[PDB]
Amino acid sequence: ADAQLATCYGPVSQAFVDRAAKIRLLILDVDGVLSDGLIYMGNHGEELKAFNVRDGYGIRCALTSGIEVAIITITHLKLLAFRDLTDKLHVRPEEVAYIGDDLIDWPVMAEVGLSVAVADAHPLLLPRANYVTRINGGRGAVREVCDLLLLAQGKL
Amino acid sequence: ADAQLATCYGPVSQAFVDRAAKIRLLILDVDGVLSDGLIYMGNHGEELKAFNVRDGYGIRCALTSGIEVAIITITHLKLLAFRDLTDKLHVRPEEVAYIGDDLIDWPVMAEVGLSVAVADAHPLLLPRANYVTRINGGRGAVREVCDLLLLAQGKL
Amino acid sequence: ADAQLATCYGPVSQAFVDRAAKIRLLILDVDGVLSDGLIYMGNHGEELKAFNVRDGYGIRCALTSGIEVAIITITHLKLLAFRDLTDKLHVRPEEVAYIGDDLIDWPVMAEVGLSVAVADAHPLLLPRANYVTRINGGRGAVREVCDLLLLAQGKL
Amino acid sequence: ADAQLATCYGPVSQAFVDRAAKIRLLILDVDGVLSDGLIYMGNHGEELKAFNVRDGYGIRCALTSGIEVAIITITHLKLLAFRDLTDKLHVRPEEVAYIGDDLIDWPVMAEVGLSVAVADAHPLLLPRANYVTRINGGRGAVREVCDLLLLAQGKL
Repeated sequence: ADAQLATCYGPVSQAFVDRAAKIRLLILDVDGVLSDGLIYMGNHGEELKAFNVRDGYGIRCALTSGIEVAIITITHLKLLAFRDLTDKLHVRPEEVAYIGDDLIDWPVMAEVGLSVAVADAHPLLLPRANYVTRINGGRGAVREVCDLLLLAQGKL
Repeated sequence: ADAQLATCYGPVSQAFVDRAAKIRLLILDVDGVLSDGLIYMGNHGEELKAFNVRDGYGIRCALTSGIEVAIITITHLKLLAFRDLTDKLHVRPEEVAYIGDDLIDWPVMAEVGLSVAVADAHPLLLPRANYVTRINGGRGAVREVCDLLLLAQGKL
Repeated sequence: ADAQLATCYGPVSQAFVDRAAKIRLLILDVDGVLSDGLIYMGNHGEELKAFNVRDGYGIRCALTSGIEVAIITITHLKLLAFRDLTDKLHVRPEEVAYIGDDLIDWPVMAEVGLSVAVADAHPLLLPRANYVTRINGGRGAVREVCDLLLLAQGKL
Repeated sequence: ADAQLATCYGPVSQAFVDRAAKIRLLILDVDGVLSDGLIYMGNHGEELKAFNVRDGYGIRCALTSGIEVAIITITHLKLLAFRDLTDKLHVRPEEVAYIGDDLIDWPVMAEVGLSVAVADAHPLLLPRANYVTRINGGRGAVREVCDLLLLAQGKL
């Protein structure tokens, strides 16, 4: 049924594997998923964010492996924004994965075939996602999902 | 009496719940509560701080839920500064919450209905606060309090 | 003899207390003691460091409590640099504390009455110091020492 | 045979010691080995990285101890880039050490006498390296290797 398949990130269920093997669009939040969740503001009007290098490679593998990559506000940049893309790309909801970190992402993660919460996501989001990563946001959590998707699709 | 009520952050006492259910003004330090406690100084005269994105949403929920938000030196920006606001807003001390991280905040946290110390606050502050968060400063500790206040007030 | 005295940072020996109660000059490295040990370099020629706000208050308490504060390269800014100050301030070596993080600090920490290694100092430095802090560098380790010195001197 | 030799970083095998005692060229990735793996991008076109101060000293010891230091894209700056240097420096592969953090480094770490993965390297890289550090990238992992190499060569 839905027992454990070993990965280098720890075991996953067959349910998760059957979910990830249908995925063709990966939707990613910025703050708390690709970034540490911090915005580095300065007195001189600066605003910085920190993104992880291992993530950008994970995104490139997925992109060249046939997984589109969208950054909810190169790749393609609430409830309705998700619907505009899936129609614009003609992708079915079962075929979408979503990585978020805040409770304000739940209405979209409720429609996607594979909802993902980063390890240090908002506590109220963790029981809702199909999968909770082992890596924190901005620390390679997106790479973790990217690797698991390619594994589930026999591409890695 | 004052037994445990489960939350997604861990249990809290009924005492804490009875405290948080009266709160209408949340007072927040900057350094070590909304920031990592670090100031990023550069050779070219820059000074930066890092604030957490999950916190800003927690502040917005509280603000739209009827909790004012003040940043001890949009929102409203020692012992006397606290008294000027509470008079200016006509709020009673029992109805104020305070999140700090340093021992130099104790005289104000001693007057408020709900004193809060962040998880990694100064060690000498932790035994004094009504509540110690589970999240570090600049990592979502303010969001933790914001969520607990809305829960205690039946707004979440 | 030299048994344990409880502090809010954990126990210390009477030896440490008898050491800290003679201290009138605290010497502090920058990198890895007041900073996270990181230098934030940018393409546009920037160089940044991150210092902790709880540390600056610890330094101010010590300064107003009668402990001078020197930053080995407001306060007063290898083996010989230490000797120039102690002569210039007429302070005796038994009366000096030193917080470092790297093995290149050992010849000076060998002469001071109270040698201190931060919790995440270079592994080869930890067995050498009179005291190892509980807080990492750039995370309040200097505040920890500052508080312990004032306690040992009955000023806190 | 290949039993444990105590170090201040924890035990290492004699195999590792026999490996490190032949090393004359240390090759280092940037992202995730000397840096936290983060790139700090700002709205105003900035890009920053954070390097560790304890690492730069480790590199200087190695350099003055007879270990060249190369930064795969002062020191000397995929599979073919490695081969160009080893020919240009007339160094034999058994005599090269490589510190990486991502699976895209494995073809080079497969040819070197001492392959090293940082503690928080990509999970798929850890079973491949001759050695896994105890320190994370950008936190002194390069210093750890630098110290172990000098120990293995009787220079420390």
